[PDB]
Amino acid sequence: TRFHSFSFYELKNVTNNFDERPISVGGNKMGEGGFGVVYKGYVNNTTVAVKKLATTEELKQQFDQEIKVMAKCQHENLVELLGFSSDGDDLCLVYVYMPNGSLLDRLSCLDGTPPLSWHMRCKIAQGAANGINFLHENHHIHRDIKSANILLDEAFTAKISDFGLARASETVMTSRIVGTTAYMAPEALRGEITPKSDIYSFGVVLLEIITGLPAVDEHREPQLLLDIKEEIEDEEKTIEDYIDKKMNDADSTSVEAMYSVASQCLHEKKNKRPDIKKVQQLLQEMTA
Ligand SMILES: Cn1cc(NC(=O)c2cnn3ccc(N4CCNCC4)nc23)c(C(N)=O)n1
Repeated sequence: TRFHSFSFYELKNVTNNFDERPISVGGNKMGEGGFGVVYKGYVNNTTVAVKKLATTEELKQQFDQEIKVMAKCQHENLVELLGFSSDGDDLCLVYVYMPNGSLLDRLSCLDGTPPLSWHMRCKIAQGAANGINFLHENHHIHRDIKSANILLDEAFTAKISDFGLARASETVMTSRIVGTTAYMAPEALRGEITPKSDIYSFGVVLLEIITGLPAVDEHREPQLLLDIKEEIEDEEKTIEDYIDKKMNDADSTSVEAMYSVASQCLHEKKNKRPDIKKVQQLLQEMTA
């Protein structure tokens, strides 16, 4: 699969010269981080997301890795790359716009958006697991599974994004440790590169979905969301004490069933964790 070659100046024009202001005030910046900034634009009679990236040589390796992975990977639970740009000063990746933004923003109700229902959340959890399943089936390790890298389309379908740090398989080691600390598996923090780390990170995402709490909060106890698994196991608290209060359709059974999947995902011994196909099965059984 191949993609259109966009002109830098077409992208610069449709994104109002890559404006840093939010959409409400009258700007174009949508999200920042992800080794680049995502801006809003309207090209070829449609709304698009333009990622401007942004060591300069390692940044283009992340640009080339994302196109390589997208040429090879087309799925309904992955973001859709429409084209790219190299001719300008900066590097750009053009995607199909995901109107509902990131799961992180939707879980925090950024800008006053209504809280996601449990029904919506089960659908997102299932969809996200289908996207990771597709990557693992095609021998790709994401390396940065987190709620800020799961996007939501017009119908709240989960779309996995950011494949710049992706790795093939088709256990490796590296001196360049990359990812988001609060989501990373112990071995991933040590340099190991394995698809088992993606499962651990997906367990943190399932806890964010259940609780609505961010993976890391400086002004909180525990500051790291993954530590609640121990509070529940060493029966001081229970999962009901952590369920997101911003839901009226969350029954205890299905929540506990999602938590069970998260608990299994968050096993510290990488070999004890389930593979993605099992995570996928258990999430399907939860609804059904
Ligand atoms: C409403 N709306 C649409 C958005 N962003 C998008 O529609 C979007 C489309 N493809 N894609 C690929 C990656 C990406 N980001 C990677 C880094 N983490 C943030 C997401 N965002 C997008 C956003 C956003 N916050 O990026 N908000």
